[PDB]
Amino acid sequence: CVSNLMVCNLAYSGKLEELKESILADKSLATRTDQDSRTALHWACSAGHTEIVEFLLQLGVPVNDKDDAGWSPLHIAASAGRDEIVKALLGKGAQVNAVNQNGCTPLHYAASKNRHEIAVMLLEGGANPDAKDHYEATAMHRAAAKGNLKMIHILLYYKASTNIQDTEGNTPLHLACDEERVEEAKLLVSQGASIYIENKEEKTPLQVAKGGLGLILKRMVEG
Repeated sequence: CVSNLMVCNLAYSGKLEELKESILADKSLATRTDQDSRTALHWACSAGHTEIVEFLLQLGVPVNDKDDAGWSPLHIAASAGRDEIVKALLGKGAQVNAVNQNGCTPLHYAASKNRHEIAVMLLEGGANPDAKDHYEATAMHRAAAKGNLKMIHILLYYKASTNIQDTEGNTPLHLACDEERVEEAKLLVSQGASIYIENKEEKTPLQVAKGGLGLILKRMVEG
C-alpha cells in the first residue's frame, strides 16, 4: 500500500485491467493526486508498468506534473531505468530539462545510474547536456567520478562541456583524477578538458591526480 488513493495502488502493483475499469468508469481518477501529490502515472513509472503508462498517456493525462519532492514522471522513469516508459513520455513531450527539489534533471539520474539508452533518448529529446544541479554538477561530473567511459562518449557526442566547475570548483577532470579514473582522465583531456582550471583548494587536475597520471595528462597537452 504505497498510496491512500486506490488507482495509485492499482498502478504501482500493475493491475492493468482493474485500473482500466476504475478510470474508464470515472476518468477524473486518472489525474487525482494522493498524499505525495502523485497520480497513477507517477506510480506506474516507478514500478515500470509500460502498458499502464501507455493507457494513461493515450487518455491524454498531463505528463509533466511534479510530486511533493519535485519529481516528474520523466524523473521517475529515468531514475528507475524504465527504457520504454522514458520513450513514451518523450513521445508525449515530457519536459527533458524539468528540475526536482535537488535541482536534478532526468539526465542527472541517467548519468548517476549508467542508463546509456535513456541518456541517449533524453539527449535526442533536447536535454541540456550542461544542466547544473544545486552543487553546479553535470552528468559529465558523475560519469567522470564513477569511471563510465561509455557515458562519457555519449555526453561528448551530444556536446557536453568538460570544463564546468561544481560549487567545490571541480571539473569532471578533477573528479576523474581524484577517483584515479585513468582512461576517463586521458579521454577527457584528449577532448579539451583543461589541465589549468583550479578548484577551491587552488589545485589543477594535475595536482589532484595521483601516481604519474598528472605528468601523462601534462605531456598530452603540452608535449
